[PDB]
Amino acid sequence: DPARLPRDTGPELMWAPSLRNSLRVSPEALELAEREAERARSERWDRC
Amino acid sequence: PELMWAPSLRNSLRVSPEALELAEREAERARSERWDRCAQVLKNRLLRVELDGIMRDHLARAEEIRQD
Amino acid sequence: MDVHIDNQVLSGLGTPLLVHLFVPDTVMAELCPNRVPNAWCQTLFSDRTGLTRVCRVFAARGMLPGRPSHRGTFTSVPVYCDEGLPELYNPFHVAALRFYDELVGELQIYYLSLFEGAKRALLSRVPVSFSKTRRAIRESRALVRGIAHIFSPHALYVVTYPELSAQGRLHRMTAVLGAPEREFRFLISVALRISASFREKLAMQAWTAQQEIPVVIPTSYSRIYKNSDLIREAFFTVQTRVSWESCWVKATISNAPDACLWIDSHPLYEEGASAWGKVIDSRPPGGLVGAASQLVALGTDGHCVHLATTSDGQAFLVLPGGFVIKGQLALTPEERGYILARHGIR
Amino acid sequence: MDLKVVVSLSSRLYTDEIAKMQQRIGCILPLASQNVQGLGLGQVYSLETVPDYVSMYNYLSDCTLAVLDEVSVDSLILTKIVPGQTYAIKNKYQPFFQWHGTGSLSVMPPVFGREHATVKLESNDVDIVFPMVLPTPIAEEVLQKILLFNVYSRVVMQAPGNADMLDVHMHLGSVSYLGHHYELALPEVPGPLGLALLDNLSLYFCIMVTLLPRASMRLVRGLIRHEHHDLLNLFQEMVPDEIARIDLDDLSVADDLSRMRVMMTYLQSLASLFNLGPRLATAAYSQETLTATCWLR
Amino acid sequence: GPRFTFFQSSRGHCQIMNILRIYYSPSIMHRYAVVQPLHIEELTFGAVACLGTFSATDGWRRSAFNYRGSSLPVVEIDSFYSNVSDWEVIL
Repeated sequence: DPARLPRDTGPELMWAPSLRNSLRVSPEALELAEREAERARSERWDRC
Repeated sequence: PELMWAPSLRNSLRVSPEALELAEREAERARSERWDRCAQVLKNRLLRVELDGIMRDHLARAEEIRQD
Repeated sequence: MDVHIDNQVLSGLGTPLLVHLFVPDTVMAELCPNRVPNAWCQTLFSDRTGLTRVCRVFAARGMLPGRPSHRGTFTSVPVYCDEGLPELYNPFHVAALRFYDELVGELQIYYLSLFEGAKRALLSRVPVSFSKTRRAIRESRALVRGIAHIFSPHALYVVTYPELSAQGRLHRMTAVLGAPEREFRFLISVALRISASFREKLAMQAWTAQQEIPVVIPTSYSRIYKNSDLIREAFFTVQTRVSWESCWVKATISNAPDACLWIDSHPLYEEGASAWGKVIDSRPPGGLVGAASQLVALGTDGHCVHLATTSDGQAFLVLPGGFVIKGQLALTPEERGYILARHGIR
Repeated sequence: MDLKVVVSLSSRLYTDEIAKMQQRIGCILPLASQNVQGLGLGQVYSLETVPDYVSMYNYLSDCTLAVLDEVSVDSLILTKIVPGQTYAIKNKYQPFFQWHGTGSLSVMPPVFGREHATVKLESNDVDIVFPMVLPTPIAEEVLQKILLFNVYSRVVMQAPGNADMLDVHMHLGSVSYLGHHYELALPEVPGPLGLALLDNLSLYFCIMVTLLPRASMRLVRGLIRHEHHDLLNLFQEMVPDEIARIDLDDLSVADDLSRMRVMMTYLQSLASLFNLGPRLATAAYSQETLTATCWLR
Repeated sequence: GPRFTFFQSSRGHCQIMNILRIYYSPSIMHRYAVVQPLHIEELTFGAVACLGTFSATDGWRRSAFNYRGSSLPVVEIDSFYSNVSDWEVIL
């Protein structure tokens, strides 16, 4: 059972939301890296 | 706005019972391919350095030609 | 030309024969950057795997070759392997060096790449150092030759010159596979048993995140990561191409030195050879709050999958998103002893 | 002749530290020639540098020592050390050492920890740590222990399978005394000047290993093959291979004399190396009030 | 482990409960995340009590407190007027 919230900053007790407790994810760059690495894997499929 | 899931230790991953069995088989089929490529290029370098041995031994045998 | 006469008189205890080398400065740049090292010899076998005794090798950097074709450091490779008569050679045979100043970086070298190049090249008193007397008179260009290095496709320069009966019996030596094979398949065996431990731990549990490390995560995490998107956990096993830089064996050697952690980091899907085997501290007065800060900074790395190993026999996997999957470490102590002998002393 | 050398401070010494400088009265401090900085050992042993105990040894041996007897605010009186005068020194240092031995005295860097010899001075931009005063046998034993530790901790760090780091820190470890064992402060890197000292020591070692009197070899072989002495316990009934292989020759007397000649001269040179740091000869250390008349040797 | 904090304020008790809830807003979900409230009595997040009033102008001059070894920083509420109340639960 989770909860939903906008923002906070700079804690000391650990299980409190913050700006440093956010994973820093860029979706478009990860999709781009994922797609180009799928094509590198698909070339690696047909090598030996 | 944009909503973020709160940090608690009852937060669940999106449950994955079936996506790991095919996973390591694809991993093994990929890594045997990579290891075979590495061993192939390794044996390419090995035959390259092994052939210069017989070239040096041919030029060592050619000494007997040089007085004949 | 100092380290060769250094190690030649030194390793007479554990080595009958001593081979001298150069190492270029381009060939070990991918080994350790920024010139951080400045060694230890342990030549394992091809099919006679077992364990062997260790020999120390001395070296120097920053001192230039007489060849201006390349400008690099000094090393040397001891050879002590062949039983009784040394006339036989073991073909397809690795010889490991641990070049270091404080044990970072390894050096794998062949007996073919060494010896094929070697053949290709060719009122009392104080007693004098006998073997230095013949190196000053040589001073010639044909003593050094270029050898296509097999592990890294580059040139490795050897030095040898007609010294004496030890190096004289070397150039006549010949003899009639699996030395790079065993360590990699051994890594894949322990990786498969650890991934099987993760499989059975996710099976006996509800296939659910306990989220040991606290992170805030957005509501679109089931969108920007797709459903059951464990393709990185899928191809984790191919990506671990290194092991003794990897943290997995680093915890086993750390048993000889309680609340310690080592972390491997692999990217989210092929961003590059990220890192292997970093340190999480608890000893100094930075403390457990600093360990917690480094740990949550580890967990908020949204594009890197981390694998955590403990000293006491436990393995952990860190999903990016703070999710943790527990696991065991329990391996047969034969492989444990083989690993700690592969690095150093039991 | 004058001994009274007054040193002014530059700012108001705060009243929290005048109490502990009243507590540290009659201790020893190293001089600079006045000024405020360097009158002490903080300038060469700070927190930033790993304590090598050799560059600060260079500074305390190279500079004339000084007794601190009176502290006031904005002025404190010092007294130099000049040979020929029998100074009164009180043993006021928290690692206690009774001078029941009444031997020659020795000064050493604060190897027993930073806290025991330091004093904070928030008046000016100067902090003072104190040199350690301790008898001759403990001083030379701790000296050879800190040199052996900084030469062997590095080679234990050179080991790849360094399974035992804590072996030397508990076997070497503390200091040898009948009253107690007193744990010291240990650096990890030896520093440049420490390796310079081990360099000159190894130079003397490799020069002296070229001449060994061969009759003594026969004596230790015979005593091993006699009863095992209590002094012979370090061998535990074993002949080393090296002494077995350097006795392939016979017993002579002609080379023995010149061997012993160069051995006397090089052992006196080694003694001149190890009689380093200023030394005090003691007459009649009074026990009941912890004061000692001592003059510079 | 439970904590005893103290509070200086120039507000009413109605204001003190709301601003203390907003002040303890990280700690409540900290306790919620670490320990799930399995029973029905863990939900009480402590309480408050008026210890009394004092002068709002000359309040809380800092001072030092020495034992024989050390010195902690310490506030000094000067010329205090003591008046205890009961406990009102924070939630």
